[PDB]
Amino acid sequence: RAASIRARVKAFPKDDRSKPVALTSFLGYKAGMTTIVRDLDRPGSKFHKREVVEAVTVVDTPPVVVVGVVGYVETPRGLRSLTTVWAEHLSDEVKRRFYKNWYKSKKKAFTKYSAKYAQDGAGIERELARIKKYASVVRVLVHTQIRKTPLAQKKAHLAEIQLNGGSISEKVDWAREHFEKTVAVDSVFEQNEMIDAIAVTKYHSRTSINHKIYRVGKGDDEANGATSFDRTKKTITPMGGFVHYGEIKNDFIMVKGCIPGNRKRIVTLRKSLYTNTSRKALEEVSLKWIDTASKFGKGRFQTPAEKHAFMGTLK
Amino acid sequence: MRIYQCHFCSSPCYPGHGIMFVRNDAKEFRFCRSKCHKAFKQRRNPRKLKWTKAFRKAAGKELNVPVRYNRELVATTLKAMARIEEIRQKRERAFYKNRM
Amino acid sequence: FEDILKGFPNPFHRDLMDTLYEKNHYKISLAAILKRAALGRMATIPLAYLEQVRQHIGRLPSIDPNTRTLVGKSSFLRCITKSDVDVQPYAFTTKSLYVGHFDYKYLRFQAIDTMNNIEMQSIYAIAHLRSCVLYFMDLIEAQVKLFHSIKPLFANKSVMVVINCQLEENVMEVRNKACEKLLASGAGVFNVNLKDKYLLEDDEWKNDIMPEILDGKNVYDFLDPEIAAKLQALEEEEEKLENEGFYN
Amino acid sequence: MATRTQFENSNEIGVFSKLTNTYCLVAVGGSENFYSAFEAELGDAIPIVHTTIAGTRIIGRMTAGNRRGLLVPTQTTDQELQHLRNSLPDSVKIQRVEERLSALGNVICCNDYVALVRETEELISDVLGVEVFVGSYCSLSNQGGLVHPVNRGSSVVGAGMVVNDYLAVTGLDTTAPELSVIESIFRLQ
RNA sequence: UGUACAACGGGGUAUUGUAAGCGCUGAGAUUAAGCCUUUGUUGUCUGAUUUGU
RNA sequence: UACCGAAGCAGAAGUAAUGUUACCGCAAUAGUAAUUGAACUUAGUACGAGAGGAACAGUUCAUUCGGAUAAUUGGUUUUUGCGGCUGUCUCAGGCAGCCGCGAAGCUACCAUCCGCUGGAUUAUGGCUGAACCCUCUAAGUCAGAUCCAUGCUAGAAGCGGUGAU
Ligand SMILES: [Zn+2]
Repeated sequence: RAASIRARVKAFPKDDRSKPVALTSFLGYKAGMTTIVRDLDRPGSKFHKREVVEAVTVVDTPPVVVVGVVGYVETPRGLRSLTTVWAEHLSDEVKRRFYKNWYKSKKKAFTKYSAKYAQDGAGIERELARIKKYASVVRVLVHTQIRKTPLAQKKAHLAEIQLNGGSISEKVDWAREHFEKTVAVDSVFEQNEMIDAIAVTKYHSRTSINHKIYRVGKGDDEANGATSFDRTKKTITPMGGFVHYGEIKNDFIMVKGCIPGNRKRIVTLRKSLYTNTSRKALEEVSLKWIDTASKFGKGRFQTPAEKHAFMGTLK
Repeated sequence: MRIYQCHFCSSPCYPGHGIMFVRNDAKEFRFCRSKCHKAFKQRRNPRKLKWTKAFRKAAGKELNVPVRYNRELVATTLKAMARIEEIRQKRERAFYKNRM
Repeated sequence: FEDILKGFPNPFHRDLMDTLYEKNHYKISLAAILKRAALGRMATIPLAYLEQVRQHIGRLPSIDPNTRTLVGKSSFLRCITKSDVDVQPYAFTTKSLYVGHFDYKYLRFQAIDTMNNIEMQSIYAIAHLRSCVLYFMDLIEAQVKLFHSIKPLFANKSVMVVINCQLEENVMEVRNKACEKLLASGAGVFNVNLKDKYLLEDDEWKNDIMPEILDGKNVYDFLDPEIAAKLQALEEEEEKLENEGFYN
Repeated sequence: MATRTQFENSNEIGVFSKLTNTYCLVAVGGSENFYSAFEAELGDAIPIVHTTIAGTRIIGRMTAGNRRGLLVPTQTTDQELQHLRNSLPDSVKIQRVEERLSALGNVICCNDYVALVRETEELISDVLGVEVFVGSYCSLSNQGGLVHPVNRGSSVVGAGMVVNDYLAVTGLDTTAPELSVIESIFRLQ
C-alpha cells in the first residue's frame, strides 16, 4: 500500500553547473484521458507522415508557489536536512495541510515565525549565509494551489523540488528573491520534452519513464485544446465537463499514454532523470486534431456549436 | 483526415470515432456510434425511421478535382462558411416555426 | 557419424577424383564404415583423407560437363576474364583446374585450362568434358606438330588452332569464334523534407499548413476557387431572406 | 536510358514507382541509392515526388495516368491529393475517379495518345484527352507498349518495370534478354 | 458565521425513438441508481474526549 | 543464446510508546529483469573463377512477460434504463414476463502508453620488464561479461529540520 495519497520522488537528475537555477519536477491532478491523432513524422517508418491515432492522458496542473528552501549536508550517513526556512507567509490551504481537525482547531498556524520574519531579517539572512557557505545541495519547498483546481479535496499537497543549477549561492539568491512567488507550469516543462510519471494506482506506487508531453496547456487562453490544424475555439474539456472530475480552468499538461492512478489523483512529473538520446525524444510532436466529444455516454458531437447541426434545431 | 457523413442519419463522423469494418465486398460503413451501426445491421429502414435525418428531411420535419489552396482562395472560405451556416440555421428555424 | 557421408558426393567426377585424388582410396574410406570392453573395442575400431578431399572440393570450381566450355601462352585464361593463373612458364604449373566465366550474346561461357597424375587429370578433363580443345602458342617443327599428331584421338572436341597472342584483339577474336563454334558444333535518420520540391503559383506560401478543418468541418468542402462572387451571392440571398419578410 | 534498382531488396520496382513524361511518383523510403539512381538519370527535368496512396506502400498499382494528367483512386487521402497537386506542375491536371477497387493500374493503362480500361472510360478519355479501347500485365507509352507473352521471367510486366518516353527502369532480377526485349519493344535504340 | 458544507432551482451532458393523450413530438421519459456545472432559494455551524518542553 | 581462440574459416554464413501532534525529508536495509525474433540502409559493396553475399555504426517493427489505462473496440448491463409487445382487471402495457437499442462498470495482448547507463573483474587481446636472450608476469600496466554501482518498490513496530502551548 502507498504511504499517502501523494507519492515521493525517490531521485533527481544530475545537477548542471552551467545551467541557470530552475525547477526539476512538477505535479498535478489526473484529468482522465482523451483521443488525439497526429502525423507520424518518424523517419524510416512504414507509416511516415501517416495519421497515427493514440490516446493521451490529461493532468490538471494548477500553479505551484514556492514556500521554502531546504539544504542538505552530505554526511557519511546520507543527506541530512541542515535547516528548513519558510518565507514569511503560509496560505490558508497550506496551513490546512498541518491540521487533521482544522475546523475544530484554533487555526494557530505560524505566528511567532511570521512575527520573526517581521524582524530585520538578520536571522533569515544568517541562515541564508549559512546555506551559502554550508551544504551545496538545495531543495525547494512548494505546494499546489488546490484553491483554483475544482476539486472537493481543498487540501494543498506539499512537495519538494530540487534545483538543477550551479553555484548554490545563486540557488539561495534565487530562493531569496522567488520566495512566496507563483511558478507557472510552462516554466518547468515544454512541448516535445520527455518526462516520467509517478503516481499511485487505483493502491501501489509505480514509476514510468520515457513519456513525452504531447501538449503544454496554457489555461489562460481559449482554444487550448485545438491544434494548428483544427484551431477551433474549443477547450480540452468536452461538453458537460469531465467524468468524475469538475472542470479545467487552469494550466494543464497532456502526456502520451496513461499515468497511473484514477481521475482526481495527484501525480508528479520529472525530466526522465537523464538526457535520452533516442530519436523519438528529439522529434517534435505536431498535433492535427484533439477529441473533445462528450466522454460521458457516447457523444455524437464535439461542441454545442456543432451539436445542433445534426439535429438542425430542437424544441 | 476526412469527416464522413453517417449515411444512416447524415451525421458527422469525426476522426477516431465510429466503427468501419473493412469487408471484402468493399463498401463504406459510416456511423457515429454503435446505435447507428446496429440499426443498419438490423436493417432498420432509415428512410422510414423517425429519429434519422434520412426520413425527417423528406417527411417535412426538417428542410472530383483538387484545389491548390492559395491564401486568397482560403480567405474567401472564412466568410463563406459563416454565411452558409447562418443561412442554414435561419432556414431550419423558419421550417421549425412553420411546423409548430 | 553418418552426417559426414551425406555431404560427400558419389560422369566426369568419377575420373576427376581419380587424378586429383585416389578413387580406390576414396571408395574404400567411404565403405569402411560394465562397458569397458565394448568401449575399448569401439575405440580400437585414413580418415584425414576424407577431410582433405572435402576441404579441396570446398573451394574447387563447380562445372557441368554438359555446359559450354572452352612466351606467355598460358596467359590466355588470365587475360580473357577476371581469373588468376600462375605466370611460371613451365607446363606443370597448371595442376589446379583454372576456370574463367564470361557472358557471350547473353549466354554464359567459360574457358578451362589445365605418366604424371597432372597429365592424367588434364586428359580426363579434356575427354570427359564437352569443352573444345585449343592450341595457342606464340611465334621447332616437332614441338609445334606434337598437338597435331595427337589430334585424332580427341578430334571429336571440335579442335581449333590459333597462333600468333598477348594482343587483346586476338583474344577477343578467339573468344568470339569459340563461343559460336561450341553451339554450331546517409540512411533515413531524419524526416523527409518536401519543401522547395513542389510547384506553386508563388513562393509566398510555400511553407503551407493546410489545416483541413475549420469550424468543426473539413476545409476541402469549402475550398472552392475564387468564390468571392459566391460570397456576394450568398450575401444577396441573406438580404433577400431578411427584407422579403421571412424573418420580419 | 535503362535503369536498374532494388526497392529495399525488392525485385518488383514498378509496384512502388510510377513514371510519366511530366512527373514521377515514388514511394517514400530510407534508401538513398534507390532515389539517387532515379534522380541522377532524370536530373531535375521532371519532379520526382515522394508520395503515397491511402498510406499504402505500393503506388504503381494505385496510380495510372499520362503526361496530360494523373488519376488518383477514391481511397486516396485528401492530404495526399493536395500534396500531389502541389508537387505536380500547373500544366498537369489531376482528377479523382470513383472505383470499387482502389488498384486503378490493375485494369487501366494509358499513354499520351491512347488509353485502356463507360462512365470511367469517358472520364479517363476526357481527363487524359486520349482514345480508350490488363493493366497489371500491360505497359504503354509513346514508344509503344509491352504485354505478357521481366525480372527473371516474371509474368507481371506492369509491376516489375516502369518506363517513359526517355527513361526505363527494371528490377535487378531482369536478365540481358529481357533488357534487350524491353529496348526493342520501346525502340530505345 | 461565509462566493465554506448539504438539499432544492436552471443549464449542459449520456439511453431513447416520438410514452399516455389530443402536428404537439429527437418530445417527454430513467435522468443517475457508478455524469458535471452554475445564475436563484433554503438549513448548517456543537459535543464526547486524550496528550504536551 | 553473448564474448574469445583454433580451423583452406575466401565470402556467404574456452568463460558465461519516544515531550504530544502534524508536515517535509535522509536511508542501513529486503527485492530487482525486460525478454525472443524480425526488416531498412554502407547492401549489390569488401570478399569470389560463380553461384552467393557481409560487418563495427544509425534506423523501424513484431511475440511473450512486468507497471498502469479505460480516450475507444470488444467480452459486457440492476443504469434492469427508452420504445414496443402478451395473460390483469379496473389509459398502468402494470409485475413476479420477452424483445431492438443501452450509458456506467469489472475487464482484454480481446485494446492502448512505457519498460536502464557508469565502473572492477574470469577467459581473452597487449606494453614495459627478471628468474633465464625471449616472454602479458615475477613487480607494474591498458582494453575486456560475473560483480558493484544508476533507476525502481517498501522503509528499522534508525535518523534530520520545521509549526503550535
Ligand atoms: Zn450516424
